Amino acid sequence: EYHSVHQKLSADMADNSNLIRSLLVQAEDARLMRDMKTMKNRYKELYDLNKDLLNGYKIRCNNHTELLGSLKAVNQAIQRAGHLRVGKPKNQVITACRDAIRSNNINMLFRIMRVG
Amino acid sequence: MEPLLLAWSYFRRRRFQLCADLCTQMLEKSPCDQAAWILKARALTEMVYVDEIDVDEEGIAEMILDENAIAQVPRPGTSLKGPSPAVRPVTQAGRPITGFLRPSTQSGRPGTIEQAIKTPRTAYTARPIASSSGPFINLSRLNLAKYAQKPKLAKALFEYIFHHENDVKTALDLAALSTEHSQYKDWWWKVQIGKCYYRLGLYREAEKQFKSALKQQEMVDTFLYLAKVYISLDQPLTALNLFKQGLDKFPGEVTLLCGIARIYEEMNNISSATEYYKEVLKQDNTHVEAIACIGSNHFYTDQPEVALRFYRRLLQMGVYNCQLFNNLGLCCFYAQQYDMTLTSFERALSLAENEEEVADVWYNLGHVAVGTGDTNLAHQCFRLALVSNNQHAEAYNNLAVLEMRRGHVEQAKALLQTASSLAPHMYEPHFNFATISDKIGDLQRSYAAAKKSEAAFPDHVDTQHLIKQLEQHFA
Repeated sequence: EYHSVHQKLSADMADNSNLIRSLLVQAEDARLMRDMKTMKNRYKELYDLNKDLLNGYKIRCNNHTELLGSLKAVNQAIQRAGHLRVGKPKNQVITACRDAIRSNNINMLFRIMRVG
Repeated sequence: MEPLLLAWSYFRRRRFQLCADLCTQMLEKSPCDQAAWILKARALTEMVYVDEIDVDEEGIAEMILDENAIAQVPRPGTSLKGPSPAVRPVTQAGRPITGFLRPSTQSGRPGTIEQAIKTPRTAYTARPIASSSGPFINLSRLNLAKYAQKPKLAKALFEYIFHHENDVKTALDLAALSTEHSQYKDWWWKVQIGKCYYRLGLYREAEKQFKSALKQQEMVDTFLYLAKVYISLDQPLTALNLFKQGLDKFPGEVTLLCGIARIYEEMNNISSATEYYKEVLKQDNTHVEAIACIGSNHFYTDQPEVALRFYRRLLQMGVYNCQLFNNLGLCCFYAQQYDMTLTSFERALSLAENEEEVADVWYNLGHVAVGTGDTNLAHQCFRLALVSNNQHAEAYNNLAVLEMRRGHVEQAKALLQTASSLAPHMYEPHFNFATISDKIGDLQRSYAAAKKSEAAFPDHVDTQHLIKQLEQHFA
């Protein structure tokens, strides 16, 4: 779910960034013909979009740091499982857990961390 | 006969109005029928469908306000960002005019937003630039989490949302739910998510999906998609290696060879684009792109008979345009076939669905006339080219040349000033204005015009002699 939320937020922020670049061009145009009502309206819309995008940045960054915490938890758990066994079983358990997580076979992951 | 059957058979035969027309009935008759539902969805989304590969507007904002190329000043010959302007007409400082306008043509790029605004709207794209590049179903009512479970509905629904409604965010939501339903094992959903990304702006996040789709199953579609992605990141030599990899997979694909040739022409080394267009010809021999390009190149490198053959080929294959017939007229006249020359220009003037096409045909008829002599007919043709398209700088320049031939110097000066104001990238109006000024005097205007000529066609000869004489007069 962290993955999905980050994907949706990045999509929305790409949309708003494209909007902002369009508004920058439009404001430069309105300013080149000294049309100040429309220029000021473009600048207002840019201000509002920047506020919304900053809120979006805050929430994305927050979810992203949580995602990094989760990834480190997973990797450190695989390492804690491997570190419990000495010798050739270590990398065996490590690669087994990596393959059991690349296939999202969580039950096999815990099976190989328990006895395997 | 039956409603669903007749509608589906209308769909097979690509009617796309009747199909929907019977499904709308069949849906009013029964509020619970998804076959006719997705059939009407297919019909609606295919009346407007256009493949995403050859839709590369980019626009003004992307051109300046978006920086994605890693290298800022890469070696000349590895970035996208022949006959001289004395033979081949030009569009910018360089970039000679091409055959086969495609809606992905950038043909140079502006430097600043002001320059891009204060120029003609269709001087950097096949279409005028843009800042950003009842209803059957309301997108805010359906729960994409439930249509994602049914792939038979989900695929047509995504095609509808993406190509009909152009709702990239909801399309991406549906495609993400669908891909997670398929456990990331179908290349089609990966390609669609990559397209959603690519037109959202995220290129690397799209290249990831296109690479992961190539790993599933090689298809020409994904190869061309990665080619677009790599060209967007200003990486020609990666796109060429990827194209040769694809040709290693598909040994004789025409779209891949044509993409290689397009990249070689954007990099402007025609000596390989002709080779790859010749490979396309060895494969297709009806390809409008390769035939038009090799024909133009054959015409401008003083071989108009081979170009006339290459364009008579397109005439033989049922192509019926205003461009094709004007081209046939130019070729017939310059290849010295005076029997089929002017009837081609007449068919052109007949087929022209614009006011700029008519102006170009009248311009070329004036060229024919001035090649025949009788400068009055060419005078009339250039004036008609002006009357059709007021912003036609070549007509201004040629009409000013004919005026100064008559004797009216002030008319020629004003017309050359207008031409050089409309198209600064051209070199002939500047050179002629400088020449006439120097003939009468006004060495300041002569310098200001000859320097712009040298800025337009920097390897000219008469411009250099003019500049030397002027700088000598200044001491």
